[PDB]
Amino acid sequence: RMTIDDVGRVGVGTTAPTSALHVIGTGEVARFVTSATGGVVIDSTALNYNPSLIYRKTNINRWSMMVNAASETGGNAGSNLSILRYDDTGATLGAAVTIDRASGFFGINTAAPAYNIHVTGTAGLSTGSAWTVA
Amino acid sequence: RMTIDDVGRVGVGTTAPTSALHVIGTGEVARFVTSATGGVVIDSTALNYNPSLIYRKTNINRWSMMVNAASETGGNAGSNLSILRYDDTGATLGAAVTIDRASGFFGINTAAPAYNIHVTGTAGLSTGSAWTVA
Amino acid sequence: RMTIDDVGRVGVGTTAPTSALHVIGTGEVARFVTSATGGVVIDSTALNYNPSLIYRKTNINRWSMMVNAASETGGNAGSNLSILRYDDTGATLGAAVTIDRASGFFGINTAAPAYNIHVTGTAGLSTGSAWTVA
Repeated sequence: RMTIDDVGRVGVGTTAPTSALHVIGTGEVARFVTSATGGVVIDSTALNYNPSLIYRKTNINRWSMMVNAASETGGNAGSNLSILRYDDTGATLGAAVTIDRASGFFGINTAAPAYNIHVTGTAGLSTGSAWTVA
Repeated sequence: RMTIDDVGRVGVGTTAPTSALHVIGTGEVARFVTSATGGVVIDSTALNYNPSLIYRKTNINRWSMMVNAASETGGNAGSNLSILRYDDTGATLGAAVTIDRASGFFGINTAAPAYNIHVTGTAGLSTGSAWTVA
Repeated sequence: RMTIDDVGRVGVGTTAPTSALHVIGTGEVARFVTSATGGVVIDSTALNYNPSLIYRKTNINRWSMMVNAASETGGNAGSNLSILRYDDTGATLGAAVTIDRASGFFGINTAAPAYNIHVTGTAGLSTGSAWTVA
C-alpha cells in the first residue's frame, strides 16, 4: 500500500510513484483537517516558480488554478491568479480567468484586466441588457 | 501520531484515518512546495470520475471546485470546471459557477454558458448601468 | 528525504518539516488519484475555523481560496466562498471574489453580493456597452 522509491518519492496506493508524494484512493483520497483557520499551502522556492493546483483526467491536463510568473516589480505587481484550461491532449488553451494581485481586477479571457470586471468577448444576461445600479 | 492502518490508510496526526491519506494539524496542515510548476495534482483513473477539491466544516460539505463529468465528445468539449455550493447539511445547492473547457465561457448560475460571461438572474454594478466599451 | 520529528510532523524531501505534512519536489510534488468522483478534502474542526487553500511564494501569502468567516446562522447563511489576494509581504489585500453559499450570488470585490453578479467598481466589455439578453 505504501512504498518509498530510491530517488525519494513516497507512494500511497501504488508501488511506482511519479511525484514526491503520490496517493491512490477512492473517493476522498486525502483529507487535511485543521483545528484553526488554515488548510493546505501550495508554496514555491522562488518568486519565478508557479504554485499550481492541477485537475487531470486519465493523467491528462484538464484545468488548473495557478499563480503565474508575472514578475513582482514592486507595489504588489506580478504573481497574479489564473484559471487555465487545456485541450483533450493536455496543451494549454489559455487563461480562462485572470485576477490581478495589486488591483483585484477580475478578467474573463483577459490577460491584463483594466476594470473590476473586464470581459474580452460576449456578455449575456438572462433578465435584460443593463446592469442594476447597486 | 503517524499511523498506517491494515486496509492501507495513512494517518498523520490521527490513528483512525478515513481517507487514504488523512492529515490533522493546526493552521498549516500540509505544505506542498515546488521548484517549477506544480504543487497538488488531482487526477482520476477514468474520464467519468470527477477530480474535486472539497471544502468541509465539521466534516460537512460547504464548497467544492471540480471537473464535472460532462461527456468529452471531442474538440475539447466536456470536462468543464464547476464551483458548487452545499446547504447546511452538506447537500448540493448547485453549480454556482461553470467554465466551459472548449470555449472558456464563464457561466454564473448558468450550467450552459453561451457567452464569454453568461449570467442567469440579476446584474449589479456600483458605478452605473452599462459596460464600458473596452 | 523523509523524516518524522519530535512534534511528529512528516516531511518529504525536507528534514525541517514546518507543517503536519511537508512535501517539496521537482514539478508535480503531490498527485492525488481517485478511482471514483472525489479528491482532496480540506476540513475544519469547528464552524468558525475556516478551511483554506493558500498559494504562497517563498512561504509568503499570494492568493487564497477559502471558506470565509461569515457566521452560519441558519438557512445556509455564512461560510461563503472567497478568493483573497495578498500583498508582497503576505498581508491580506482584499477579497477579489466572493460567492454566497445561500444564494449562489457572485460578487466581484463584494463580500455580500446582492445580485447574481454584483460588481463593486468598473466594468469593461470588449464587444460593446450592453449585455446580450439571453
